[PDB]
Amino acid sequence: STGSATTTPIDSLDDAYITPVQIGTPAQTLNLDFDTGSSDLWVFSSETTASEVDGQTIYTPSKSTTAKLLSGATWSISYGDGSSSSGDVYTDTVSVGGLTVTGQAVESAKKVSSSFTEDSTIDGLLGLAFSTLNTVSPTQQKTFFDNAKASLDSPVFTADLGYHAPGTYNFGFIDTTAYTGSITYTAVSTKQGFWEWTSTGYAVGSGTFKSTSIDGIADTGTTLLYLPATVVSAYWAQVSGAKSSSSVGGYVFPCSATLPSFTFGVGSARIVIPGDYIDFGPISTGSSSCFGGIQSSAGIGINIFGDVALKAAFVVFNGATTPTLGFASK
Repeated sequence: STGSATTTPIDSLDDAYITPVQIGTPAQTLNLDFDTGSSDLWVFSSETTASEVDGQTIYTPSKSTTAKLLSGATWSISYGDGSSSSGDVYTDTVSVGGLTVTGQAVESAKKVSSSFTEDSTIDGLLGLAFSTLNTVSPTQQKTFFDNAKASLDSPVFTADLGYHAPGTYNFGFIDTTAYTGSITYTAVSTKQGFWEWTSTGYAVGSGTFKSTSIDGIADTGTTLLYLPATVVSAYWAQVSGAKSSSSVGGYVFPCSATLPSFTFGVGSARIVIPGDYIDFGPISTGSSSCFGGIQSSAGIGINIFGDVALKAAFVVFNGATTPTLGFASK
C-alpha cells in the first residue's frame, strides 16, 4: 500500500504545515501538524476544555462507530517551545492520503496550552519520530508510520515541504519525479528517539565550505534551523546590521536586507537554502526589524534541522531495520 497527502503552510511565513487526516467512521477530517520530532498523534476533541478551543475542528469519538476507549490510558506531552497537552486515548481508524491504519491510538486532548488554543489552523499533531518517545501510559503506543510500515510497499515516508507553497507527504514510495539529481543517504541514530544524523559541514553564501560534523535532528515540527552558536554567528556576520537581541529572543536583521544563502552538507552532497527562506518577517506588525530563520541551539541541547532546512530538500525517512535519512535537491 501507499499514501500521498498534500501539506499546506498555515500562514504566509510557513510557520507550520497542516495535512488533512481522516479519523473514525464516518470520517472526521482534521488538519494535523505532521511532526518528525515527536511520536504522539493527538487531537482537539469533544473532551477538550471548552475555554481552550477557539476555532479548531474537533474529533468526537462518540460519533465514530469504530472508536474504542483504550481503558486506563493517559498521555501528557511537553514540547521544546514550552507548549503542552494531555488527555485520554481511543483507538480508531486513521487514514492519510488513501493509506489506512486500523487500531491507531488517537490521543484525545482534555487540556492544551495557550499556544495551541491560539492557533485555530492546527487541529492536532501526528508524530513521526520513533515510537520509543510516545507518551501514552501505562502502555506505550505506536506511531501511524510504525503501524502502517508492514503494509507499505517500501518502509519509508518522504517530506517535500514547499516554500510559501503546498507540498507533499508520501508513505510507502519514493516519487522519482519530485527531486533533481540523486538522493544521498546518511546514517541515523535512534538512541534519543529522533531522526538524528550528522551533517558534514556548512557554507555561508558564496563562501568556502567548512568541513565540520554537526549532529542534529530532522524535525518537520520545528519552524526554524537551530545550529551551534559559532555557525550562526558566522552566518549573521554576513548581514549588515544583524544582531542577537535578548529582548526579542534571537537574531534579528534589517528588513531591507538581502540575505545570503546557507548550505549544509549531507555526506559529500550539498543542500542550498536560499536566503529568502531565512526571512521570517517583522518582529511585530509594522516593524523594520525582521526575525532570522537561523538561530542558535546553544540553549536547547540539540541542533534542529527544522522546516527552514527541510523545505530546501526532498527528504526520505527510511524506516528499514537500520533506519537512514536521504536528502535530494529539488
